Amino acid sequence: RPAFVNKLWSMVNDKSNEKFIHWSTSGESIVVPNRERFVQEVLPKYFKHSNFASFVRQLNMYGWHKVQDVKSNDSRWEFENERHA
Amino acid sequence: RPAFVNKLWSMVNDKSNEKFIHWSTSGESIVVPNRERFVQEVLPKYFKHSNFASFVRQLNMYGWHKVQDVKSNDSRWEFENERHA
DNA sequence: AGGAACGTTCC
DNA sequence: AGGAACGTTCC
Repeated sequence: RPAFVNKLWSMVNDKSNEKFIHWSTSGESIVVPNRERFVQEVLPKYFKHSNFASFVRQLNMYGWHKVQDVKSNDSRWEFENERHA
Repeated sequence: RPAFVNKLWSMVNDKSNEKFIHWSTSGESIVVPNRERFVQEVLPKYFKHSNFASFVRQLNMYGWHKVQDVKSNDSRWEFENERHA
């Protein structure tokens, strides 16, 4: 499995990252309460020289898309995948 | 050792390539009698999707330079390295 | 210098 | 699907 798939899997499951990135109670989406915190505290642990933009691009390559359910907190990010039951 | 270093080493030493690329009798330079033939018959054996330009660029990365000893056959190429005894 | 890790592509 | 090869970077 691709390094990115491995990394995302480990990052969202690893208990030490729970306040920055974790599964929704249904497992349907990955929740990132605060992008800045996530970028500062988790990304550097899995990637060498990367940013949220690069992260989001990689996520797309694997079918993950940003959920747009806000009716006009830009800090909160949530991703769901194109493929589901 | 880098894949390119390995490849060049094997390509210039492998008896099957002798009419296309080989060492000078002194070992000081690599002689390529005819670039077209070399490109058509040897390069495809060691590289996936590459051309003489890309080859020459890689050669430079490792200190090999084209010998310019002609007084005004553009087909003949010869390389010597920056580092010598 | 050389072998362990980590990665991607080949088979 | 999964392991063999091949590569580069890490240690």
